[PDB]
Amino acid sequence: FHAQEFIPFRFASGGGRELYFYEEKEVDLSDIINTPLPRVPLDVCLKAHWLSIEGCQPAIPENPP
Amino acid sequence: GDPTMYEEYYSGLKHFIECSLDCHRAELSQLFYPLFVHMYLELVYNQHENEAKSFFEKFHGDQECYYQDDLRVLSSLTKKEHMKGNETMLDFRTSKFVLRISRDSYQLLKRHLQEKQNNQIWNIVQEHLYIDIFDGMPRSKQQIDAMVGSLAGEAKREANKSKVFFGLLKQDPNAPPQNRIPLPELKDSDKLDKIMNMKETTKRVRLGPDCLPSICFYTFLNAYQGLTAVDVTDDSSLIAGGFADSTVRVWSVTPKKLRSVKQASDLSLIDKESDDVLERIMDEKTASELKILYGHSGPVYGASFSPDRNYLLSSSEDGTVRLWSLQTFTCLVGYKGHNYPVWDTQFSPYGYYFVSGGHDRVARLWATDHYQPLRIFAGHLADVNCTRFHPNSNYVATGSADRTVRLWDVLNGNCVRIFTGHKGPIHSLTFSPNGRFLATGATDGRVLLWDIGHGLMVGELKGHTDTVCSLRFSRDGEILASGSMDNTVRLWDAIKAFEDLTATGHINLPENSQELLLGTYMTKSTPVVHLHFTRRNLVLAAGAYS
Amino acid sequence: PKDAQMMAQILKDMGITEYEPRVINQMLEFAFRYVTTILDDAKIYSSHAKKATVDADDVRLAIQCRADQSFTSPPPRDFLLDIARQRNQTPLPLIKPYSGPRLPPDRYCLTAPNYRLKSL
Amino acid sequence: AEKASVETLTEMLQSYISEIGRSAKSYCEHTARTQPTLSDIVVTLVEMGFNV
Amino acid sequence: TVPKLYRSVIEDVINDVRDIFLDDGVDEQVLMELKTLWENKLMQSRAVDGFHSEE
Amino acid sequence: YQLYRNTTLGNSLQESLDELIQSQQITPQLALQVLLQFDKAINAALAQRVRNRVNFRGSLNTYRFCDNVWTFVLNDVEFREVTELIKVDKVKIVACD
Amino acid sequence: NQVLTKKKLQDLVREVDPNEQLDEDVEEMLLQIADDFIESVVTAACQLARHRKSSTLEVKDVQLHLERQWNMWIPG
Amino acid sequence: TFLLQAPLQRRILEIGKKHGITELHPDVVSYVSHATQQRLQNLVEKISETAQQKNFSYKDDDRYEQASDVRAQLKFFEQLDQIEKQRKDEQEREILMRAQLRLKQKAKEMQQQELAQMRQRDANLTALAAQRITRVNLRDLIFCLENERETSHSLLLYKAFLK
Amino acid sequence: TPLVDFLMQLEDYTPTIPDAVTGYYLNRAGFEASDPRIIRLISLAAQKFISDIANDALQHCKMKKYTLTMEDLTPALSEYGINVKKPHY
Repeated sequence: FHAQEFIPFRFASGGGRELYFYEEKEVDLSDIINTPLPRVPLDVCLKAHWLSIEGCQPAIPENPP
Repeated sequence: GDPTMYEEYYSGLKHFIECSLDCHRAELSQLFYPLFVHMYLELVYNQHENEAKSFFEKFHGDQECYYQDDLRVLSSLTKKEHMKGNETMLDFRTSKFVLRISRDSYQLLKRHLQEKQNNQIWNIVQEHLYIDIFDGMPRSKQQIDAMVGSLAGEAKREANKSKVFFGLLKQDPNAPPQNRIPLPELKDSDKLDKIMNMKETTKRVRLGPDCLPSICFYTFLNAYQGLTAVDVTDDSSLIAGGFADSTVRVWSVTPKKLRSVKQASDLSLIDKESDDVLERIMDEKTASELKILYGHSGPVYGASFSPDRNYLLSSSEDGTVRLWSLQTFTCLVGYKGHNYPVWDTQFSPYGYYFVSGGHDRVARLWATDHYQPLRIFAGHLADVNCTRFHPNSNYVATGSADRTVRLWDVLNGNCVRIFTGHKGPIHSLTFSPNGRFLATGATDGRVLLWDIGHGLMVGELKGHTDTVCSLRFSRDGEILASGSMDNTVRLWDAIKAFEDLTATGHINLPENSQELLLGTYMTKSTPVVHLHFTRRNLVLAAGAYS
Repeated sequence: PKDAQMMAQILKDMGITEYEPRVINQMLEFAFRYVTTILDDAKIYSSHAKKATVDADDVRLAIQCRADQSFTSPPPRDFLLDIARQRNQTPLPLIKPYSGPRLPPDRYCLTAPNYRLKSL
Repeated sequence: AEKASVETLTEMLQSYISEIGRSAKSYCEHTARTQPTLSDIVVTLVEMGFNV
Repeated sequence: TVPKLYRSVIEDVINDVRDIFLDDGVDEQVLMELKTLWENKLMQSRAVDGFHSEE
Repeated sequence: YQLYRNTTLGNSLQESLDELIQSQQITPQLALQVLLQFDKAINAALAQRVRNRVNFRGSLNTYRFCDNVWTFVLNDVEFREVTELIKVDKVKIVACD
Repeated sequence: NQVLTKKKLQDLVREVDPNEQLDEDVEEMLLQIADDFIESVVTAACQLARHRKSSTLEVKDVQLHLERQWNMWIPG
Repeated sequence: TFLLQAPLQRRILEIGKKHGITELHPDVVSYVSHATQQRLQNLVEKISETAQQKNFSYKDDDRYEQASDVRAQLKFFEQLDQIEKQRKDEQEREILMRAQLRLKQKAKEMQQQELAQMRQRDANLTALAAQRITRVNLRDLIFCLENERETSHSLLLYKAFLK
Repeated sequence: TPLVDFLMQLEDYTPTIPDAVTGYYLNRAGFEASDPRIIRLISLAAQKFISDIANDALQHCKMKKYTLTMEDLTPALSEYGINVKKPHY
C-alpha cells in the first residue's frame, strides 16, 4: 500500500506481508482467532565463560568440544 | 579524445606494460586500475553508454582480484545521471590517483608517453593521475599488493611527512613537552581512580609469547534483537550492549548492582558533612544487574564509556549521538549533527571530547558542552566507519569505507597521515599504548600495523578469514588481540612485530604472520564483536552467540 | 516465478549470497510500486501534452521528475569542504564552561521537570 | 476474510503503533522531555488526522 | 602615541610567548587566532581606532 | 603580579584562551602557562617602556590598603596631564607599590 | 535584485499573530525560502511552455506546476 | 504576504532569460504572489502551533502530576562541583605552607595572592558591566522539515542543522 | 475537558488490543509504559482507525457484504488519500 499523502504511514515500516506462493488465498476469520499465540522467547541476558585458560581452550559446553 | 578508440588507447598501454621486463612490469601494473576507471567514468559522463559497456567487458577481467567489489559498483553505473548521485565516483573523477612509482620504472613509462605515437593516453595520465616518484628499487609484486587497494590510492609522501606528536602525556620530545593535559580539570575523584588503578597494575602479568593470556568470553545468549555495539569500561566493571531494537543495555559484571542516584527531594534532606558524598546518594530502591536505556529511534551502532565510568555514549541509525548518564540512568543530550547513520563514536581517554563518524563521510569532534561540533574531519570519500582517539587525545584516527585510514590533528582539523593498503572497508582501529603504532583491520582479514612517526604500516597480519571487527593491544603492549567474524580470537606478538622500528616510503615488510601467531581460539558460532584487556592483562570478549 | 527469479540474480550480481526469503518479495513490491508511479505520472504528462499514446518522452519526463524528488543523495564534496573550512577556521565563540555536568544551554538539552498526569 | 486482506490490515496496525511510537517520542523530546504525556499524543494523533 | 604603544606591547608579547606556545605543543595558527581575537574586541568596543580594525 | 589581567589587553587575551578552553585548551595547563608568560611580559614592558610626568588635585570617597595595594575612589575630580585638560566626578585608582 | 523587501514579510506575520517577532536568522532564511522557490517554480513551469512549443509563459504553465508538484491551487 | 508587483515582475523575467520565456502573462505576477502567500501562511500557522506548544504550563493545572525533574540534578551539581571547589581550596591551603623564612615566604606569596584575586574580581565586574509575543525559532522550522516527505533528506535541512 | 475525564476511566476497560502487544510496538519506537491507561488510549485510537476503514469498506461492498476484498479496500482508502496496492505476484 502506498499513501500519497504520506502522513498516517511515514517512513516507519509495517513489517511486510506474510504471504506465500503455496498459500490458500482465503481463510476463515475465526480460524485466526482460535489458534494459540506463539511463545514470547526469553529476554537477553549476559553469561560469562572461558574461551582460554592461560592458552588452552577448556572443554566446557560453551566451547565447540 | 575520441571515445570510439578508448579500447585502442588502453590496450596499447596494456601491451607495453606486459611486454616490459619483470622488474618494472610489477610496478607499471599499478596504473591499470586508475586508467580503467577514469576512462570508463569519462565515457559515461559524456553520455557514451554504448561504447562504455564494451570498454568495461573488455578490460574489467584483467584487473586485480582485490578490486572485485569495486568493479561491480561500476558495472551498475552506465548512465550519467546514475553517476551524478553516487558522490563516491563523483569524488573519484575529480581527484587524482597518486600512484607511487620508482624513477627506474618512470623513465620507461615517460619514454612511451612523451612520443606523439600514443599522445592521448599520456593526456589522460597527466590529467587524472598524479605520479609520486621515489628514488629507489622497484617494489616487488607482493609488496605492491600490500600497500594498494584504495580509491585515490597510495597517497603522497608529502602528506606523511608532517610532524606528529605521537608521544604520551605526563621527557617525550615527539609530544607536547610541558602542557601534558592530565584530563580537563583532573578531579580528586578522578585522582582516586588512578590510585586503585595502580593496585590492579601490581597484579598485572607480563604476557609475551610464553605467558599467553586467559580469555573470558562474555557471550550474549539470547540476543534475538541483533547486538550491534559493545563497550567495556577501563576497569572491567560495566559492559554496554547496543542492540538492533534501539536499546542500550548496561550490565554490571562485578558483584555490585547498578544503582541510580536518589531523587532531588532525597538529596535536599541529606545533612552537611556526616560523610554524605558518594555512597549516601545512591538509591537502593533502584538496584538491578541490568539497566535498559530507551530513546534511539534506530539500531545503536556505537557504544563508548567515559573513563570516569559515568557518561555512556551511543550513536545509531537515526543520526543522533546520545549521552546517557550512569548516575541517573537517563539520557542527557542528543547531538544532532549528522542526518545519516552514525557508525561509531568514542569518548576521549580524558573524557571531555568525543568523536563520531557517520554515513555523511565526515567525522565530527564534539565536547559535551556545545550542541554543535568543534572540528569537522571531512576528507574521506566514503563512510567514516571507525573513529579512534590517540592515547594523548591530540589526534583522531578515522578508518573508512574507501579503504583509507587517516589521522587528524585536533588542532586545525588537518589530516596529518593517510594510511592506505586495505582491500575492504576498515571495521576496527586500535592504538598501541606507546602511541607509536596503530593496528587497523578490515573485511579482507588483514591486520596492518602502521607507524605514526613514519607512516609505513611496517607489519601485516593475515591470519583471519572474514572481517576483523575488533582489535586491542595489551596493557603493556606485549600482545595484539584480534577478533573477527571467523569466530576466532587470534593473539599476535606485538613486540616481535615492532622490533626493527626512510627516503623511499616502505621498509620491505616480510611474511612474519606465521611467527607472530600465538593462538587462534575458535569460538562456538559467535562473532567476536569486542575485545578488552583487563588491567591485570586478562582478555575479555563479547559476542552475541548466533 | 518469472520476475522473482530475476530478483535473485540482481542480488547475486551484487554479491549478496545470504538473504532472507522476504527480501525478494518486498523488492518486487518496491519495483511494482515504482513502475506504477512512473506510468501513473506518465499518462498525466501525456494528457498535459494532449496525446492519446504514452510514448517514450512521457516516461523520460516522468522518470526525471520523480528522481528529482524521491531519490536524494548525501551532500556533495564541494559543499562539504566549504562548510568544513567555514567551521574549522571559525573560533566557535563561547558558552558556560565549568558546570559540573558540563552541557549545552538548557533549551538544547533534554533536562526538564518532565511532568505527568495525576491518577484519579 | 481473505488471507491477503488480513496480513494487509495487521501490517497497517503494526505500522500505526510504530508511528505513534516514533512521533510522540519526537514531540516530547522536542520539548526537552523523555517520557510522553497526554498532551504529546493528542498532538501526535492530530498530526495523523484522527479526530480524538 | 597610545595606539602605538599598544601595538608595540602586543607585538612584543606575541613574539615573546611564541616559544612557550610551541613548547606546550601548539600550532602557530592558534597564535594568529589569539592576535585576531585580541585585536577584534578593541575594534568592536570602538574606544579608539586600531590598524588591525581597519584591515 | 597577575595585576594586569584586568586590562583591555589582558581580557581580550583570556577571551581567546576561553575560546580555546571550549575547543582546544580545555582548562588550565596550556592557558595557565600562557598567562604566566603574560605576567612577566606586561610587568617588564611597563617598568622599562619609557614614561612622562605631571601634578594635579582631587576630592575623596573610599580607600582600601591591603596586600600593599591602595584602592581609592575620588568624586568630582579633574586631572590634567601636560596640555590635556580633563574632568571627572567618579574615578577609581588602584596603585601597587 | 531582491524581490521580497523584508518589511512585507513582517506584515505576513502581523496578519497571523499581531504578536509574533521573528529572529534575524529566521527572516534571512524566510527570504531564502521565497528566493529558491520562485526559482524552482519558473524553472519547471518554463519546461511546460517549451512543451507546448510556445515561448510566451502564459499563466496556465505556472498554475499547472503548483497543482501537480506543490498542491497550491490558486485560481486565475 | 501579497508580494510587491513591481520588483516581482522584474524577478520573474530575469529567470525567464535562462529558458526563453521573454514575456509573462499579466495574471501570473499576482498569481505567484498569491502562491507565495499560501506557502508562508501554511508555514506561519505551522510554527505558531509549535510556538504555543511551549507556553502550556502544566503546573498551574492539578490534573497533571510531576514525574521526573532532572533539573534539580543541577542543585546536586552545585553541591558536588562546589564541594570539588572546596577540596581545591584545601589543596590551595596545602600550597600556602610550601609557598622564620617559611613564615616570611607565606606573607610574600600572600602579597601576590589576595590582591591578585581582588584584581580578578574587578575584571569579572567590568566584564559583567560590558502580551504573549509568540516567537518562531529555527528549531520550529527544522521540526516541520524532517517530518514532511519533501525536505526530509534534503540539502536545505542538512545545512539548517549548522545555522 | 472530556478527554481528561475519559482517560481517568481506563483503569478498567481492557481494550480489543492487549497492552502486552500495544506496549510492544510502543517500546519499539521509544514510548515506554509509564501509565497503563496511556497505552489503552493509543490502543483505542488504533482500533478506531482500523474500524473506520472496515466500516467504510462495507458501504463499498453493499453496492456490489459477506466478504472483504481488495476492490473494497481500494475505494475505501481513496477518500483517505491512501492508494492501496494489489500484490499481483
